[PDB]
Amino acid sequence: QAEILRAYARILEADAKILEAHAEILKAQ
Amino acid sequence: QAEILRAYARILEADAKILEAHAEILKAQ
Amino acid sequence: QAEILRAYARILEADAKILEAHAEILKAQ
Amino acid sequence: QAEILRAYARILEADAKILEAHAEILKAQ
Amino acid sequence: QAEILRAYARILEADAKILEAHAEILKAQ
Amino acid sequence: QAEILRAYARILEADAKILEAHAEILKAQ
Amino acid sequence: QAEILRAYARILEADAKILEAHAEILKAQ
Amino acid sequence: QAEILRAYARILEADAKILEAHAEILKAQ
Amino acid sequence: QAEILRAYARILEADAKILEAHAEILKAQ
Amino acid sequence: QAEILRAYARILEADAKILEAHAEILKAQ
Amino acid sequence: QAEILRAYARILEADAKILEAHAEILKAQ
Amino acid sequence: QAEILRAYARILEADAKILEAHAEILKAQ
Amino acid sequence: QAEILRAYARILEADAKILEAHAEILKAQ
Amino acid sequence: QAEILRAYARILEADAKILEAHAEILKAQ
Amino acid sequence: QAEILRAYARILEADAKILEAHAEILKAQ
Amino acid sequence: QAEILRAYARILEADAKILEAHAEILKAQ
Amino acid sequence: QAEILRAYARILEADAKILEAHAEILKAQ
Amino acid sequence: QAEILRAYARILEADAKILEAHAEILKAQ
Amino acid sequence: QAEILRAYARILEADAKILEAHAEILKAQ
Amino acid sequence: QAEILRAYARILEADAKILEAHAEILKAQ
Amino acid sequence: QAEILRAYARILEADAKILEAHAEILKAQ
Amino acid sequence: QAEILRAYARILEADAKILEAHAEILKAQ
Amino acid sequence: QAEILRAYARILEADAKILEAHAEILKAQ
Amino acid sequence: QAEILRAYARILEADAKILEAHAEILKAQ
Amino acid sequence: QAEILRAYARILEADAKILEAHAEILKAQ
Amino acid sequence: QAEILRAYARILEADAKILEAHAEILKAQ
Amino acid sequence: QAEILRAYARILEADAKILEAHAEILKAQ
Amino acid sequence: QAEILRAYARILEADAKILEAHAEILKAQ
Amino acid sequence: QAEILRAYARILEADAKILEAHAEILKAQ
Amino acid sequence: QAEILRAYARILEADAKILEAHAEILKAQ
Amino acid sequence: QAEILRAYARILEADAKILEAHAEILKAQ
Amino acid sequence: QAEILRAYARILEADAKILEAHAEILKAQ
Amino acid sequence: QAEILRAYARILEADAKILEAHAEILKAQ
Amino acid sequence: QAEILRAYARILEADAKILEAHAEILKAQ
Amino acid sequence: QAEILRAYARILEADAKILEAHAEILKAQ
Amino acid sequence: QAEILRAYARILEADAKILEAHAEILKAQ
Amino acid sequence: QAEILRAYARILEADAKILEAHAEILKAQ
Amino acid sequence: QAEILRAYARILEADAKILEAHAEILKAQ
Amino acid sequence: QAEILRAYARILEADAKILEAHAEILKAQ
Amino acid sequence: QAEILRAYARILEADAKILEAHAEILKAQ
Repeated sequence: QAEILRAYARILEADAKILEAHAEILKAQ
Repeated sequence: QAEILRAYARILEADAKILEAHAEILKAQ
Repeated sequence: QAEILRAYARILEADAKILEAHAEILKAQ
Repeated sequence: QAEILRAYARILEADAKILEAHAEILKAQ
Repeated sequence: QAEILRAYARILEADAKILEAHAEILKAQ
Repeated sequence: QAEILRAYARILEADAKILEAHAEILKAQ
Repeated sequence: QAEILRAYARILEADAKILEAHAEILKAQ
Repeated sequence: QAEILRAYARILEADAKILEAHAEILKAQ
Repeated sequence: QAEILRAYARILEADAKILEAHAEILKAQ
Repeated sequence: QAEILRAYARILEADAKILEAHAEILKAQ
Repeated sequence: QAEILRAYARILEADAKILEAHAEILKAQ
Repeated sequence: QAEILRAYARILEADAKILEAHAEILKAQ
Repeated sequence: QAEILRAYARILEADAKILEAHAEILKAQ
Repeated sequence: QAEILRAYARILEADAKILEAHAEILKAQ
Repeated sequence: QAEILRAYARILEADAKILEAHAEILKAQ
Repeated sequence: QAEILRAYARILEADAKILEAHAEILKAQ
Repeated sequence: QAEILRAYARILEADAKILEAHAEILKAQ
Repeated sequence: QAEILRAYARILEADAKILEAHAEILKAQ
Repeated sequence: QAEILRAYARILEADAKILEAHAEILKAQ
Repeated sequence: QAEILRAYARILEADAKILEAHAEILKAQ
Repeated sequence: QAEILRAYARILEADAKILEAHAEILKAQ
Repeated sequence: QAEILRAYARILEADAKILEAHAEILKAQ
Repeated sequence: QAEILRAYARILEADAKILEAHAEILKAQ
Repeated sequence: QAEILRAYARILEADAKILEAHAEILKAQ
Repeated sequence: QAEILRAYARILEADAKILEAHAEILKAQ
Repeated sequence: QAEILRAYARILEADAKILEAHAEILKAQ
Repeated sequence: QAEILRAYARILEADAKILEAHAEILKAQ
Repeated sequence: QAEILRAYARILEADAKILEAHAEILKAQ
Repeated sequence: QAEILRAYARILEADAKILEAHAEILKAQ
Repeated sequence: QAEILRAYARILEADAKILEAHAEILKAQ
Repeated sequence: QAEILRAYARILEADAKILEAHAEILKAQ
Repeated sequence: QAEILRAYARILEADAKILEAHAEILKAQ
Repeated sequence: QAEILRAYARILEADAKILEAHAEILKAQ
Repeated sequence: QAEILRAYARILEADAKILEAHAEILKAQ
Repeated sequence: QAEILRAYARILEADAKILEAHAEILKAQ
Repeated sequence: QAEILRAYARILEADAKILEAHAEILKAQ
Repeated sequence: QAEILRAYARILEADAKILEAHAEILKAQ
Repeated sequence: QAEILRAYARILEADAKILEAHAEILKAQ
Repeated sequence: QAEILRAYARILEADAKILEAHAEILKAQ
Repeated sequence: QAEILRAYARILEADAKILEAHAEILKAQ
């Protein structure tokens, strides 16, 4: 496992912080 | 499990946070 | 279970959050 | 149960939120 | 592993810290 | 490794400290 | 190595202290 | 080396102590 | 060297002691 | 050297004491 | 008489906050 | 008499908020 | 009688804070 | 009776802090 | 009776501090 | 009765300090 | 019973100091 | 019983001093 | 039993002084 | 068993003095 | 001329803020 | 002439804000 | 004349802050 | 003249902070 | 005159600090 | 005058420090 | 007068340090 | 009267040093 | 009276030195 | 009277040195 | 493309926001 | 490009923000 | 560029920030 | 540049910070 | 430069810092 | 300079530190 | 200078230190 | 100077030390 | 001086040492 | 001085030593 399926959320949460910052590099570009 | 089926929500919640950010890179593109 | 049958709502609530965002990527596409 | 019959409302409420967004993806199709 | 898949969360965490800083150089450039 | 894959985080953390300082030189330039 | 890849952090940490001081000379310049 | 690559940190640390002092001479100049 | 490359630190440490004292003659000047 | 480059540190070590005391005679001047 | 009957308004105001909260539990039940 | 009659209006104003909430609880009855 | 009946308002205010929190638990349940 | 019934408000205030914390655990569960 | 019932608030206050901390462990789990 | 039930708060306070530290060990894990 | 249950707090206080240090060793690992 | 359990705190206090020092060897490693 | 378990604290106190020095030998290494 | 274990502390106390002196001659090396 | 008549606007703007508040005191009176 | 006529508009706009509030005081008269 | 009549605006602004607060004391009275 | 009428603004601003706090003493009363 | 009326602004300033604290004693009473 | 009325400000500030501390004793009571 | 009323400030400041410490004894009690 | 009331400040200052230490004995008790 | 009440300060100062040291025997106990 | 109470200050001054050293023989025990 | 035809919709969407604002400036012409 | 034609949307979007601001100046003029 | 045409968006964005600020000055003028 | 045209954005950014500050002076004027 | 045009930003930044500070003096005036 | 124009920023920076301090002297005035 | 214009910054820096000290005397006055 | 203008900084530096100490005689007054 | 104007700094430095001690004589008074 | 003005510093230096000694005998008085 129940944590094993729960652990991918912490993986996939970090995939947002790539992308929501990836707009910011275009924002003041 | 009742948590095992509940834990997929925490998976699927962050799946949205990809996509709403995935528009934001195309927003100020 | 009464919660077991209730728990699928928290699944299915987030199931919309893909799709209402999955148009927003198509919105400013 | 009286809540067991009441619990399906929370299921079927979110069943709409799929579909009313599922036309919004066809809006900017 | 359960930590092995959990360890990449610490890997990808700082990958955002590159990019949000990598806009800040473009900010006052 | 589990530490070997963990060790690159300490590497990649310091890559940010270049860049967030690399804006500060351009900040009061 | 595991230390060999770990040792570059101590190298790269000091690369910040060049640069964050390299703004301070331009600060009261 | 493992010390050979480690020893440059002690070299590069003192390079900061030039520059953070190099602001101080310009500070009360 | 491993000492030969290490020995320049003892040179470069005292190079700071010129400069941090070089502000002090300008301090109470 | 190895002492030859090390001996210059002892030369430059005293060069601070020329200067760090040079302020002191300017201090109560 | 002025504030004494005024005080029951603050009493009766909180009675409204029970009942909608006593209804809000019935909504997502 | 000006405020004494006016104070009951603040009393009866809260009496509405009971009853509509008392019927709002019948909506999700 | 001024504060004595005013005191139950502070009592009854926190009674609402139970129930909406007693509702929020069933929301993400 | 002024403070005696006032004290239960401080008792009942923390009961709300249980339940939303008893809710927040089920959120990221 | 004044402090005797006041003390349970100090008991029950820290009981909230368990549960949000009992939630934060599941967040980065 | 006054201090005897007061002391458990000091016991239960440190019980929270376990768990957030038990949480922080998973963060950099 | 006053100090006897008080002393366990001093025991349990140090148990927090283990774990954050047992976490800090994971941070720069 | 009072000091006999008090002494384990002094035992466990020094156990924290190992681990942060066991982390400090990792930092400049 | 009092001093006998107290004596290990004086043992374990000196165990910290190894390791922080065992780090300090790595710092100027 | 009183000083028999305390004597090792006097042994291990000087063991730290070796290592910092093993560090100090590495400092001005 | 141009600003002098604009100055009375900033006067007369705040002249309403009495009156719209001067009903609010009569509102919950 | 262009702004001078427009300046009275900013006057006469705020002349309404007296009066529409000046009936609101008659609302709870 | 420009600032002299402008100063009454700063006077009359705070005249409102009496009255909107003067209702708030009557609000929870 | 100009500062003298501005001085009462600093006076009359403080008259608000009496009164807006004067409700707060009735708020948790 | 100008400071003499400004002096009461410092006087009445702390008069609020009585009352907002004089509610905080009533807050957790 | 101007200091004499300023003197009560230093008096009346300390009256607050009684009361805001006078709540803290009742806070963790 | 001017010091005589100033002297009670030094009196009344110390009345706080009784009370803010008087909570701290009840804090870890 | 100037020093005679000033002398109690030196009296009352040390009254705090009892109590802030009086917590410290109960702190590690 | 000036020294006679001042003498108790030298009494009461050392009254603290009992108690702050009285924790120290409980500290490393 | 003036010295007679100062004499007890010298008495109680040494009473700390009994106790503050009493921990020291317990410290390295 | 299908996006190439979709992209001009984002172009022409902004073309509306020019003109209504370009006529909004004619409202306060 | 497809982004090249998308880029002018970000150009033309800011053109709207001029004109309403070029109108908002005309409003309070 | 594609960034070159994107670069004027950052130029033209700040051009709007002039004008609304160039309007806000005329508001409180 | 592309940075040359980007550089004027940093120039024109601070021009907005003049004018609202050039407005805020007229607000409390 | 490109720095020459960047340098005026550092000039014009502090020009904003005058005016808001030139406003704050008029606030508490 | 390029430093010559940078030098006035250090001049104009301290000009702001006058005025807020020139403001703070009116606050407690 | 270039130092000549830099030297006035050291002059004008101390001018700020007068005025806040010229305020702190007015604070506890 | 260039030193002649630098010398007045050392003059004016000590002028600050009067005034903050001039406040300290008022604080414990 | 150039020393003549520098010499008054040594005069004015000791002027501060009067006053802070002239405060310290008030503290334990 | 040039010594004539410098000699008063040696006069005024010992003048501080009177006053702190005038304070120190007041401390243990």
